[PDB]
Amino acid sequence: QCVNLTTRTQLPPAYTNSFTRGVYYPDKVFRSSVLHSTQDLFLPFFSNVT
Amino acid sequence: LSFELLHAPATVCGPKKSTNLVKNKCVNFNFNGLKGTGVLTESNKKFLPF
Ligand SMILES: *[C@@H]1O[C@H](CO)[C@@H](O)[C@H](O)[C@H]1NC(C)=O
Repeated sequence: QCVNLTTRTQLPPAYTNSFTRGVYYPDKVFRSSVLHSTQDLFLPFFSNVT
Repeated sequence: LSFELLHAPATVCGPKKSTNLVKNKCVNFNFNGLKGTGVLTESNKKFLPF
């Protein structure tokens, strides 16, 4: 059971920046005071986000 | 059977023996499937819960 919606207003999606967002831990291992390189899926910096 | 080996804390173990904590002795051990030989002392670093 669902109710249809007919009051939606037409508006194209906007775009903003992603300066320093979209980073997480590549693995569950913990490292300290080191610089490590890991190849994994990530959000690129300075890109559109909807 | 699919094993998630050494990617997370492990709670599925078969054998176990009674042992007690010892300090300042470079002796062998097995921590969560990882083997080493070193002394056991304290430290001032802080550990995050995860
Ligand atoms: C986002 O896309 C628009 C075109 O769709 C473009 O003009 C704009 O430069 C893009 N912004 C970034 C940060 O890439």
